[PDB]
Amino acid sequence: LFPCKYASSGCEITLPHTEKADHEELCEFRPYSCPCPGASCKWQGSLDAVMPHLMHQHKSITTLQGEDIVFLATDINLPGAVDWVMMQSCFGFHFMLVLEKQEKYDGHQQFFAIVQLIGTRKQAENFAYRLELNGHRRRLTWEATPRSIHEGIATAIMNSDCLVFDTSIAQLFAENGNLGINVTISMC
Amino acid sequence: MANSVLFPCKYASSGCEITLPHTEKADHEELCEFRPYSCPCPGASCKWQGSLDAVMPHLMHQHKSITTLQGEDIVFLATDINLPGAVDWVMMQSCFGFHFMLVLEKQEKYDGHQQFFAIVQLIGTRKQAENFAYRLELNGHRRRLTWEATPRSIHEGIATAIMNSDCLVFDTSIAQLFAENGNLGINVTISMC
Ligand SMILES: [Cl-]
Ligand SMILES: [Cl-]
Ligand SMILES: [Cl-]
Ligand SMILES: [Zn+2]
Ligand SMILES: [Zn+2]
Ligand SMILES: [Zn+2]
Ligand SMILES: [Zn+2]
Repeated sequence: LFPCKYASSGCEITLPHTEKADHEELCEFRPYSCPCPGASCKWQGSLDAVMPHLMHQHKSITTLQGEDIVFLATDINLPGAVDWVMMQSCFGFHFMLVLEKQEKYDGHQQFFAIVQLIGTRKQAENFAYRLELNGHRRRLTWEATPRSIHEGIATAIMNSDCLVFDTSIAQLFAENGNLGINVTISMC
Repeated sequence: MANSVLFPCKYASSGCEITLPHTEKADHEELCEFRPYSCPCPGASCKWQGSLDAVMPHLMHQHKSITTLQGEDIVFLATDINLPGAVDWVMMQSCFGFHFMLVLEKQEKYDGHQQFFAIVQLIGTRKQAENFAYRLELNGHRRRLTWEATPRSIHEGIATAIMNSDCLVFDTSIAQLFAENGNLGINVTISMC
């Protein structure tokens, strides 16, 4: 038996080595980290402190209001490890929209697009999101339940549990070097 | 009397004996029965060549392990997607008076990275293919991944589109989330457009 990493935050669970990694990802006593990806903010705090932190320390992150929006990522053929981030406001919540370009597999630059709720895991379960890329007679769609920012996105990226494509695919969908991602959030 | 210069059909070497004035050339050729087509089954094993109409018979007689499902909206189950031997899954779909070949391929296109590629091609011409769309959908616990495009024609083939990632492309990790007991169901819907 081993204690959870977040024991010092008030977590009581002791588990064997094999059950430890799964619990801590989903543990409630996990700190809410600055949800903006991926370097180099090291801020942590409570859920109610997240939106003010973004507003005070990440002023260039824009918000669009609506359930049905276009997240237009500019200059997607910019080389290397890039992030695009915006927030979407609907249903009384803010959602973090992230497009990340990273060399997850060696020699293969890929894009990962994912939505997170600024709120709890329990709250996140009432939502669904759709990410849709549109091209000339082409459409690529991903639909899932948004991750709570509590969980982060590193695990979903590693598991490809989000929309995954690459620079090859992106060319079908890009217009003037930009990528329009249709993001629809709905309740279930 | 000087008659005007005649042109042999571009499929003369395949047998076509008709010669024609230049204006009739394109109109005959894109209708000519002697046009050769390679075997559309992936990939390099079969060396058969023949007419468009000889294709589906070739697949029925020489590629008996390929199943044909009937209907515009089907499920293709790719079994044992995790087996190390497993490379290709092929199925035919019959609807709208045509036959469409669904191909799933597992490969390391980038070294060290195993990916699945899925695509549809029409047993027919590009012109015929351009009146269709196809949708591939993977379904899991609160997850859905969808790709929609115009079917490839068999003359163009699918190898080039796969190389370009102009098809459904996904990882072995996410394949697992969509798989049940080692099998991956792909919903395929063909539509007119
Ligand atoms: Cl809709
Ligand atoms: Cl799950
Ligand atoms: Cl439908
Ligand atoms: Zn814990
Ligand atoms: Zn921050
Ligand atoms: Zn001819
Ligand atoms: Zn053959």
